[PDB]
Amino acid sequence: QALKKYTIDLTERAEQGKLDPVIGRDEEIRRTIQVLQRRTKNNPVLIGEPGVGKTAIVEGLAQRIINGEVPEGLKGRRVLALDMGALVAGAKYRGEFEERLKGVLNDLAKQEGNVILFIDALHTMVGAGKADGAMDAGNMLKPALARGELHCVGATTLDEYRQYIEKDAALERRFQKVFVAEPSVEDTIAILRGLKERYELHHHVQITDPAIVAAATLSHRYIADRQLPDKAIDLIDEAASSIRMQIDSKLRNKVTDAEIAEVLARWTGIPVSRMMESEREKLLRMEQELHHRVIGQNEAVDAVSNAIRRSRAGLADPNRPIGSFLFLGPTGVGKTELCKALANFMFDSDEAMVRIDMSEFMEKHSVSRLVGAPPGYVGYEEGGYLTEAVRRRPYSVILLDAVEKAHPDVFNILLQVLDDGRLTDGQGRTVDFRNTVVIMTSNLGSDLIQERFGELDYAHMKELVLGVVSHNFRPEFINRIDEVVVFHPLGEQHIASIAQIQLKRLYKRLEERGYEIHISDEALKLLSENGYDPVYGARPLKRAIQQQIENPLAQQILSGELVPGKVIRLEVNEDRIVAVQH
Amino acid sequence: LRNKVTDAEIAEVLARWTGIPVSRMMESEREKLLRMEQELHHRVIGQNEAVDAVSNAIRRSRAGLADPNRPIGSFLFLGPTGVGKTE
Ligand SMILES: Nc1ncnc2c1ncn2[C@@H]1O[C@H](COP(=O)(O)OP(=O)(O)OP(O)(O)=S)[C@@H](O)[C@H]1O
Ligand SMILES: Nc1ncnc2c1ncn2[C@@H]1O[C@H](COP(=O)(O)OP(=O)(O)OP(O)(O)=S)[C@@H](O)[C@H]1O
Ligand SMILES: Nc1ncnc2c1ncn2[C@@H]1O[C@H](COP(=O)(O)OP(=O)(O)O)[C@@H](O)[C@H]1O
Repeated sequence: QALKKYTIDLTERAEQGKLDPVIGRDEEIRRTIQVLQRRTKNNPVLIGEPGVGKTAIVEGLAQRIINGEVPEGLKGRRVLALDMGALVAGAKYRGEFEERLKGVLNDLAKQEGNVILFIDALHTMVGAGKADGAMDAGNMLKPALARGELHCVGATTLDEYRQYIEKDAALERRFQKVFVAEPSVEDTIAILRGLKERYELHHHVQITDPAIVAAATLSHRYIADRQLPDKAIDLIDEAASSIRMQIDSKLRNKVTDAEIAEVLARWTGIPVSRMMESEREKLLRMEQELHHRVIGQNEAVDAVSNAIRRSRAGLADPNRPIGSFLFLGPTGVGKTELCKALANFMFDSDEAMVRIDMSEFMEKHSVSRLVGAPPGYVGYEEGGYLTEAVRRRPYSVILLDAVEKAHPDVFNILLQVLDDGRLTDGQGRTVDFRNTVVIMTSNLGSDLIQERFGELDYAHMKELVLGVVSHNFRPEFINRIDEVVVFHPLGEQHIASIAQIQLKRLYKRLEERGYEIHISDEALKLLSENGYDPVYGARPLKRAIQQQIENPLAQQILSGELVPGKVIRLEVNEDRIVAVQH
Repeated sequence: LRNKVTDAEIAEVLARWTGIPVSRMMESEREKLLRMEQELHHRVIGQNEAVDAVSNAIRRSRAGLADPNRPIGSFLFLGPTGVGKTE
């Protein structure tokens, strides 16, 4: 009949057992039954945020009907998953949709109060038969709803509920709101323990139950895209397919929690991966790798090494971010170099990061540049720069440079940030900063540091510059810092080592060009004499390397003088540096 | 345990309807509620003033003596930086 054409019996499928076991949801199914045994407006609607198991509530109710675990008034009923695409499709003629829907309604009256109706996507039922001068499904179902003589069950997302049903109050009051919350962690672990049998029967592999509880735990903590139980189910399924292809292509036979971590790190790259000996010996050689690019300035290397080790070691403060820092020193001591060193350690690249230089924000209102603009105003549909740049890749490094340049009340934003890792952009959603490192640099007591780094300890220098910082900032803000570090002007040996590093990357780029070039150490001594001052550090070394290398060497390369394969000693002139061809 | 419909039944349905706790006090909830001053001091130690104050506020809610035109808690916490206001 017409019920055969447009409806699908879920209860016959659960009678075949071809539906999923549904475990839990007891108050939700009980209130759904309480609404379904009424006199007027029998119709519960499963308002719940997208992917918390709303279809599975009705499927589990169908299974409880088949098992006979319902009250006596529901024993022997039929749940029919109504189809909207079956009804819209065949009707470009006038009245043909209304013909079908009225025939369905007369069949449902004919079934004598035995058919439970399930309508997935109730928001699809709203704009259903919207042809020019045509009733939708609302204008035809709406009689039989509030006489109680239809046993509809809605299932809709809450954002679809606002736009598509709360806009139409008449059909909005015909139903009964059933909030279906995202489950907490422990109950989701229980549900996943229920569903282990299905995936074991599907992929013929086994699952570690610690991997299950780790998938639920890490999914609730780190992934902010989807919602429970959906994200954890997808973790388990994708791990199962990965193990199946590891076996079948070319080891193991189960699904460990390390496989869960590999799935999560493949999905984003938050380094939940366990400390393998390459990674763990890398992490124990933290300061050694930081002094592969940054000579000197030991104490901040120590502090950030400590913070990243406490992050990776499973001792993360789960609400504050990784490290809430503050760098302080005179101009040109490689503060940005240390930040690029962290980026290169973490991501194998300097500019795989976000640097936002706060000298651009010397006015107040650029707060709205990084957090966005409210509803109504100009740049609403774009988001703040900082929030979006986190919202793509949350495991990153957020760098603020020249923090003395901006207005003091930009730093209520970072009060939020360093309190909880939370930030709310102009559209009004939270952005998790629990995988970020915040570094702020200034040159506050640079006169005081250049004056008194000699003949003083590190500690009371930090004390005195902290007093200067309290003269600068707010007591709220500097409480949020994990650790304030102090930089110092470098000796000439540090600048000679930096010149060695610049010669290393120069010879790297000239082997890329294809030239075997060496240097006299006297030329290194002359370059150390040239770009040196205690007041400015190595940016004079930058310009000295720039001029006295990049001008004559590249001038003689383009002069046809430098032949590849020749030994090229960068020896000295009387006042300059000369290359040879030997 | 019942055969009729009472007003506490309506309170149970209305609490399952919106969220607001209008159901009459089961003894686990009420005995948890009396210790509210004690129960806050397992995460906020010290600052007895607003702990007792807010416990008084939520007791004014659940007992039923709230102002039915004004919200329950209308507080202004004031304290130095890091003494557990947010906590
Ligand atoms: N209590 C539960 N017991 C067993 N499986 C569950 C339970 N809750 C959710 N699931 C599973 O979670 C997965 C997704 O739930 P679904 O109901 O299919 O998604 P959904 O509720 O339709 O969400 P939308 O609205 O389609 S985005 C399915 O594989 C369900 O089997
Ligand atoms: N009485 C307390 N009991 C327990 N933890 C406390 C207490 N007072 C402060 N804390 C700690 O305070 C930290 C956060 O305090 P907050 O309330 O955020 O600071 P605050 O009270 O908001 O002050 P400001 O000006 O906003 S920084 C948490 O990490 C708690 O551990
Ligand atoms: N320890 C160091 N290691 C490597 N390069 C350095 C170091 N100190 C200074 N430099 C050079 O000096 C410059 C200092 O950069 P930056 O940290 O931006 O200076 P500032 O201290 O003003 O922030 C860098 O561009 C870099 O080339």
